[PDB]
Amino acid sequence: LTILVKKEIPRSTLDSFMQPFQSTLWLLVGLSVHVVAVMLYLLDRFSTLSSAMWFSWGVLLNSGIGEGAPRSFSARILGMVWAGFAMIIVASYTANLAAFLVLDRPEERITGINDPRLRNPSDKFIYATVKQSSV
Amino acid sequence: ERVQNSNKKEWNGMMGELLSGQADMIVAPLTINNERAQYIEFSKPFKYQGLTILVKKEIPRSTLDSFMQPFQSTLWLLVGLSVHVVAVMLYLLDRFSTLSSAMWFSWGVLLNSGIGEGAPRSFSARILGMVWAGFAMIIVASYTANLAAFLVLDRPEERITGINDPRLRNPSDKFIYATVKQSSVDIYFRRQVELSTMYRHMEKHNYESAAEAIQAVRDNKLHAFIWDSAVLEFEASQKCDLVTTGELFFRSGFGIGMRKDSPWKQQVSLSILKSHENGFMEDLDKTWVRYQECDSRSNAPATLTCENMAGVFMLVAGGIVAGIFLIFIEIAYKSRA
Amino acid sequence: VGSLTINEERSEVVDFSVPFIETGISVMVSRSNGTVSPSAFLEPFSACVWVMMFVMLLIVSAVAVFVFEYVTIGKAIWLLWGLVFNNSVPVQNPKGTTSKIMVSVWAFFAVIFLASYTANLAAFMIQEEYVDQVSGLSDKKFQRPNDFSPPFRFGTVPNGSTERNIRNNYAEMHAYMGKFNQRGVDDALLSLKTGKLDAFIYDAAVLNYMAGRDEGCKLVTIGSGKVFASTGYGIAIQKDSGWKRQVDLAILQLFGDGEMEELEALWLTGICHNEKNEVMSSQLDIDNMAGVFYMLGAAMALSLITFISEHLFYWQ
Amino acid sequence: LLWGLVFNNSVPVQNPKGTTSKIMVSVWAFFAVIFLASYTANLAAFMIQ
Repeated sequence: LTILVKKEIPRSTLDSFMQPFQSTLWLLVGLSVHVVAVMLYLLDRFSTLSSAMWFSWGVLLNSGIGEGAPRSFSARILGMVWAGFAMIIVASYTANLAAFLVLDRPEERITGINDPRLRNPSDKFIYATVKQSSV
Repeated sequence: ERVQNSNKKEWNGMMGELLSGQADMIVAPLTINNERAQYIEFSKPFKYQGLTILVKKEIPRSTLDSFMQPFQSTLWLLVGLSVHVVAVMLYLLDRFSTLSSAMWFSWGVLLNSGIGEGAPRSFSARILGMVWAGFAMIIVASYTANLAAFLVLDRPEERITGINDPRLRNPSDKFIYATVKQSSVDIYFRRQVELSTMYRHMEKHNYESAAEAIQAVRDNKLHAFIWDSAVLEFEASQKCDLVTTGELFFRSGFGIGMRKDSPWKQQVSLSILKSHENGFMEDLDKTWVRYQECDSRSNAPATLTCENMAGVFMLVAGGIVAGIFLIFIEIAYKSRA
Repeated sequence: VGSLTINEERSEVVDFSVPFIETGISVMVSRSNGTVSPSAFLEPFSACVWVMMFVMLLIVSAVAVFVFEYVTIGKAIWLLWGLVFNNSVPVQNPKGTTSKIMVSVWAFFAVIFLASYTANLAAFMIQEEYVDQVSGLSDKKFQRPNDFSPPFRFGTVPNGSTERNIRNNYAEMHAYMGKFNQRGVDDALLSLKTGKLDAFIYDAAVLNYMAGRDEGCKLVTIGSGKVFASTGYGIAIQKDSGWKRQVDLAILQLFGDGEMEELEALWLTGICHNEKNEVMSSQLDIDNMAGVFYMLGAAMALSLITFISEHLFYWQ
Repeated sequence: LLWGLVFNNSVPVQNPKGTTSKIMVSVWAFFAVIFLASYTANLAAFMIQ
């Protein structure tokens, strides 16, 4: 003897889909790319302006675009800590993919014949046990 | 104990003394039983606890130790030689339509390195280089995949299922239980005919000191000790490498017992309530209980020591003096060539 | 026989029995959670090995000095930084390099170390024992409710002994619940479901029972269900009754057999007891990078310090 | 070059002179970084299951 129930709806696939997580901190950290570009430009201003924006985009995107290290080594130090920042960005990206593809599902099963949803039945539970049967 | 001299059921130990009036009362983890209440006055239960089994903590599986290295006992140097193979066949593709550098360049495109060379002039060699790049990417994807293979999802399930385990219901030689002498659980198991499934084993391995039952688990002789949770969880949380089952085997409490007809109980039990009202019980907990000197049960398993990665750095140090000797050999080769 | 809290205010009037059920008072709240672990998630990656990288920054550079005996030392340090990292920028091309072999000796440590690092970050994402309850009622959520900017307003039974105990213990939280008190516990459950009530204080026995009986059990008690006030359930007895001793002996008989587990199994089951788990966290807005931004702006201060120190070095 | 842009490239490549296609690399928005990470994430899923 067994109980047949309906199969649960699957949770997620390529659907109305879990996008990149950045409803917040998306364009704001984009503007900080412009900020770190112009402050390093200021570090080169008193001791390569628009390209420095796109180069800072490339070092966000791990791209080889045009420019190199500035002549002030502190600007290169800030570029290295920016590179660590972009690497922890992509590490957190892989981490949030790992957040939502596994480990979770709605536990919506019965426990067996000793379930009090059948032992103390409510209106939200209907059982058939068809007529003239041995059960 | 029923004394065999003239059939005398006398309460053994100190309970017989306060039965004979050697003391007026007793403070203790006082187990409450039916046979005690027929002779002894009891107050309200001062403590609330339960029966639990203490066992030894399982050894942790892996950290930075004698460590899971790169998986390539096989296919390590052989695919290294195929780097030489794909280098020389592309060299042959450039031979009839950049030899030693092509080896090192093929090493770099294995290691995602920007070394020197570019694409060959034959586009089929560049096509083979692209499929080699897909090969190296599925190599590193499988590398991340095998890290994901062994750091999570698995642990040896070596726990009890509760009081209905047939390793205690049908006990074998590989399971030892203490159930220390002159304890209430002994009368409880004598009352259960279902615990006649061996109670005699429990009599054969009865102990005297509870600390000896602790030590024999630490000496791995005793497999399990049954005791109240109020002692077991506290000593497990203060002295590590010992864990409980967590399952409450029997609901119980600790009152205070006096002899019959001492009228102070009406103010005594209320004082137990009164010490409950200001949270003076919680003052006792703050002065004794909350100092938990061990980690949690959560093994989170996500922890890392970073001491044993220096074995890779020793390979870097051997490569340093190997590069020094190769510098000497190249100096001699410049002397020749 | 109802469900009476054993207390001093009734023992003076009526006689009690031995408590068959240990019970107690706690707070039921509906919680919404996630995986919120701040920027110290890298505490498994202890920095004592990180400086072990940094001396490997230097020593091979010394070997580069002999490669310079065949552009400078201070230029190659960010090359070696990107060699630790996933580099993309154009770099030096050394001429007489046997250090190109030392890149194969480096054997990319980004490829080893970063992959193992994000693997352990995946491990910590698997295993983050996140909590959101506020245990320890001496926290300002029951002391200074207007110090936050929701006005915290709690409710309870008005004709209940528990609120009499509360007016007997703390000083004023009953008056803090004077804004609203719920008669009818299902109304309190629905009010907490609709976010009207902030927290509901009641006896944790029926709270645990209804929490296990609820379908989506985000409505849980504080912590592991550890109460703050604890008592038992007794029986009202006519005073100076001779039978009640025999009754209490019979209670010890009912504790002697172990049938009360079966009598609890009449109702204990069906519970989603089952609670140290992790739910997915979409778009979870953690703002731990603000701490990383604090490291960033601190470095911006350091850069300014280098700029002024270089300016005084232009004065020297 | 576009193969390595799909891939994790390391080799020296062209440097276009009048490139607005350098902006099209930002339009590419590295698809290695998106696609390969999602790919090895699902390989981790298959290694789990």
